[PDB]
Amino acid sequence: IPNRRVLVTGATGLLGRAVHKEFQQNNWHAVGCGFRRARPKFEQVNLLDSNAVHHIIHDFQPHVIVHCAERRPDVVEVDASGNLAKEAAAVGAFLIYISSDYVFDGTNPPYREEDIPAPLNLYGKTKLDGEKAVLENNLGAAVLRIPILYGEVEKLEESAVTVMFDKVQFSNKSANMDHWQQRFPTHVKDVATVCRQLAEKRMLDPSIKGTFHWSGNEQMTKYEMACAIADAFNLPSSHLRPITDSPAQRPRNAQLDCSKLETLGIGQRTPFRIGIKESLWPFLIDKRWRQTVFH
Amino acid sequence: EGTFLFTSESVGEGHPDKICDQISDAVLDAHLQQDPDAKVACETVAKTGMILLAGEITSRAAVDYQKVVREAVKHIGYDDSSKGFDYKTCNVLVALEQQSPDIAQGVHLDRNEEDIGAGDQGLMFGYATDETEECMPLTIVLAHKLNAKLAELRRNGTLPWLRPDSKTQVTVQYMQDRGAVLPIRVHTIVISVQHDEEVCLDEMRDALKEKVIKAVVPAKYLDEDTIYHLQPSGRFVIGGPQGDAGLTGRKIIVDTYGGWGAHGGGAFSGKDYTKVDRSAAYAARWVAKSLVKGGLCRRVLVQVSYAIGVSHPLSISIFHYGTSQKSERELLEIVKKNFDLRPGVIVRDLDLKKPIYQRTAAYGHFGRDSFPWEVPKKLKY
Amino acid sequence: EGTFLFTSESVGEGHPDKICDQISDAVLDAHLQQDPDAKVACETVAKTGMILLAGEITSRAAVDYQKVVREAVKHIGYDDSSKGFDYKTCNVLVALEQQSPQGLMFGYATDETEECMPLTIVLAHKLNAKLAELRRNGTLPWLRPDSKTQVTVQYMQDRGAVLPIRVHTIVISVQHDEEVCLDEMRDALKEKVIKAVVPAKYLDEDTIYHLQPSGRFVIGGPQGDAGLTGRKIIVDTYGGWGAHGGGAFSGKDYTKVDRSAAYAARWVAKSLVKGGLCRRVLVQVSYAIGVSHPLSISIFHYGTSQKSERELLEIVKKNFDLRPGVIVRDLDLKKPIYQRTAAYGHFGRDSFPWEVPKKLKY
Amino acid sequence: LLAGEITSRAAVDYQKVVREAVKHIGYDDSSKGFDYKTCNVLVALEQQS
Ligand SMILES: Nc1ncnc2c1ncn2[C@@H]1O[C@H](CO)[C@@H](O)[C@H]1O
Repeated sequence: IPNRRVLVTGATGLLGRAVHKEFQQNNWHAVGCGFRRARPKFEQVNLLDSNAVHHIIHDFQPHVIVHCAERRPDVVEVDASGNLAKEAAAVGAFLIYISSDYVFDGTNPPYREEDIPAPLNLYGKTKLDGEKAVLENNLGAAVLRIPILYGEVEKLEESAVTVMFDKVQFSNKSANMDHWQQRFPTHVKDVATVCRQLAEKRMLDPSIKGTFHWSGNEQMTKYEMACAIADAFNLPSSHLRPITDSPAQRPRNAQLDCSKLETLGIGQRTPFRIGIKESLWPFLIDKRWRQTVFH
Repeated sequence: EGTFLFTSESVGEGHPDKICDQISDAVLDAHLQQDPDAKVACETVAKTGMILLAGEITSRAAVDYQKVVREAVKHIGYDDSSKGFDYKTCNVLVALEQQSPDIAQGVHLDRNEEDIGAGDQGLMFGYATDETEECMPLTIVLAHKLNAKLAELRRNGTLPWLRPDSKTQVTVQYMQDRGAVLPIRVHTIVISVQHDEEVCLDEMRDALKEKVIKAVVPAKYLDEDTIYHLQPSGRFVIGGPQGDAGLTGRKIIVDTYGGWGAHGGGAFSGKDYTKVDRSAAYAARWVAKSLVKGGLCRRVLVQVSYAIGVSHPLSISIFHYGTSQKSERELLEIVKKNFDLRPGVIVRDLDLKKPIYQRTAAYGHFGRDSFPWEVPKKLKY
Repeated sequence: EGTFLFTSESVGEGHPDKICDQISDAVLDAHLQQDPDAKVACETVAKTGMILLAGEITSRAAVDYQKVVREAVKHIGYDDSSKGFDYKTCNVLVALEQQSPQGLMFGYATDETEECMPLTIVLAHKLNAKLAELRRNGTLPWLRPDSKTQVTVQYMQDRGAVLPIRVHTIVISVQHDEEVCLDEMRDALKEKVIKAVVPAKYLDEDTIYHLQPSGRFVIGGPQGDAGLTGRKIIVDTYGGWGAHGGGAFSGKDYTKVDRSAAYAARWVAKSLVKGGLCRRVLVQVSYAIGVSHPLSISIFHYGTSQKSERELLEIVKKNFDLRPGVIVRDLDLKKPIYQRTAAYGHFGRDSFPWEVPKKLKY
Repeated sequence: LLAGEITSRAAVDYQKVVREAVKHIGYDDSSKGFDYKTCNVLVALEQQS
């Protein structure tokens, strides 16, 4: 019953399940797609299958598109990324290429919508390649950048924030926790809204593009997150070594700078207290012991 | 992965074990019209030529049993030797007595109505799942609506070669999800259904698939590999009570959750509000739906039990398959505040003296629009 | 906490719905004892003074149904008009249609009792069987055949398994004579019955007793209510625990998967738990059309196994043949036994084959 | 319905007897009130040898 249209790639994965649903609760005709776990909730479309991709962009007629396209760590060490921008630009669809802060060096906070990119790794680099590819194949596209994503997950490994929860629960095991590298948790439910409002605002201004930055205002490290997470469910916190060693590849900070994007009434920030508490209650041991097909 | 298969079945109005469930509920309805305080346990039998009633009834009402039986058999659609059976010419034996004095004195006599005791003892479950809009398992929802679609098309005439006996098994490939279950795709469908002589086998499958299946099942759950066994018997025209043996209450897993959650034994049909096999089973469903719709869990199973001549339940129990943030006691305590589950309060809350039971006789008692127990309570915690 | 309640019920031999179940398998016994390849779907309806037999049969046998019907009723103990029923007078109609020549099954087992059965129904059965025993001694000579029992256990959840902590509520109602006074009966049900049946550790002074809560139970048997075959399937199986696709067992022959595959599913699940691999398990075997072998098998071990489902499944594939034909062979399902199953439940009993664990090479 | 005592060696398909007779008489369709094919046959004979 709504009119103008959105397509969400990687809508099976964590970021995209929020992106798709966040459009589709404020009157949009929303249709996510994915390579794996698509049916029944989303359409089956491989991104590296170049025919199938245009086949659904053609048919549906999406006014706005939002590429997301994982199992987070990694957090140690493409290209149809942009081929999508080619096809998406043709049919007059504003592509929002979600990207990582890891494109940077990580030596001075912050980094601006403008600053020089200098990636230190495999990942960081090829997120840059995607921005070029996307942007030069169509200079009518936003490169909305995000930090580490937590969200309301189905399996822990879906987020580098959440994988830690097992470690946080079991006191009987002690494990260490990274404090050397600074970090920046952000709710996908919030990025879902920044993506939604940077689209409703593509009519109130008919030309927006040229990179965008968005993050959450809550600075932590793997360790500082862990202790918040204990303190949300009220658990023992002290089985957890910090470290300031480099167990040498990653940046040691990046941090984003959301000047431009805050300016137009485009933002949302759920507190990490709640954000994470609402995400990880199903993976309490006692709730896991209770989750079976039969009683 | 956490991928499991699961199958549930339904049957058509004109399957023997559901002819009885339905005749019984007709005799119930009959009595409740002239007398809402009728007590009725009417068990019914269907053999080749025969519908025999047996049971016990206390009811001021006088009822023409010959007419009620034959009118319902007609409604079901058996009217000729062409088909298995025929209300006009069938044997109807009655063996209904007055009810046992020893139950009367210690169940419903001389008592303020909210404190009438359980009709019998026993255990009843009631279950709910966020997997569908109707808070029922996809398997059993799809299964029922196939036999519903079949009968609808039989009656309105677009498929006149249809005949009332049918069976439908629906297997679905499910996935676990933080305690809840997620339907992915319909793995196998089966439909055998009694047919006319004229219509040939290959028009029937072509029909079942485009007229019936496609209408009922959202194309999201179907793909190429979805398997279809439409009329896999072939020679299914000789169908109904003929050759066979029906009984009331031999289809209790179809009558309820298609094999999900749990079931505590009790048959529903032919019984009134004082039989907690029925009343408290509608109530426990009311509970478990109200909890899920009220967002307290995605999935829950509830058990209650009663003792004969004792108004309060002996035990409420809440299993929420780990799908609520609230613990299982927290939900149980909410249920104490918001429900009085004695049989004398349930009758009010759900209007169980109105003669509406013949609707519930087929296609399931749970997960349907009008039914009182399907309207969730706004909960106050 | 992590403390919960759960209730289950059983009925005595004399209950009209169970009378029927015995007679249907009596009639089955009777046919196989001649033609061991008999095909049988024998319903039984019992109501004041009547036993009606219904439904298709195919056999080579000649069965004197009068003999069969009455010998069961005699056994169950209804022999004089005063009890409401008598095998000497009861009318025996017969409507069987003799001749002369798909879905899903569940098994369950639990570590909480010697018999791998949910404690709730174990005790419920034992009470009815204990009554019948005492009736048949003439220790309690004022007993009559029809009875009913319900047992609410207070469990604790523990690492996927369930720990029975106490008996919380017990209900017994049994048909009696018009002589014996009410106190004598409730004082007898407690000491000579319940205290004989239930481990003293599970009983204490808060355990709630409903002994003859009906007040008076003289009229009963096929008189007090109509009785029908296959109307107590949760009493016949796992008492509310586990799961149930919906197969009525009694009066069906071994060629009914509903019954045979059900028994094997139990056999398996019990073997698995008895074999030290699970504390608790549900086993879900789904037969499809055009497959000798079960198409799928799921094993829900409630996380009480040091092994995965795949690991557990593999053990099963290399220990068990669950092709319907093999199951009838492995479990000796042509003996005239079945009448013995139709009372006090099919699972948890040592005389039976499917209750004898296969020792597992893996 | 069949009723009353017999003493015999013969085993007899009462289904068959009762139906083939009801056919020979000519009750063949439920259009006529009765049909050898659809009618109930109850037996209540009390047979020994
Ligand atoms: N007075 C009674 N008290 C308790 N249970 C009874 C009574 N009469 C019959 N029953 C049992 O309950 C069922 C129907 O109420 C019967 O099958 C019988 O076993």
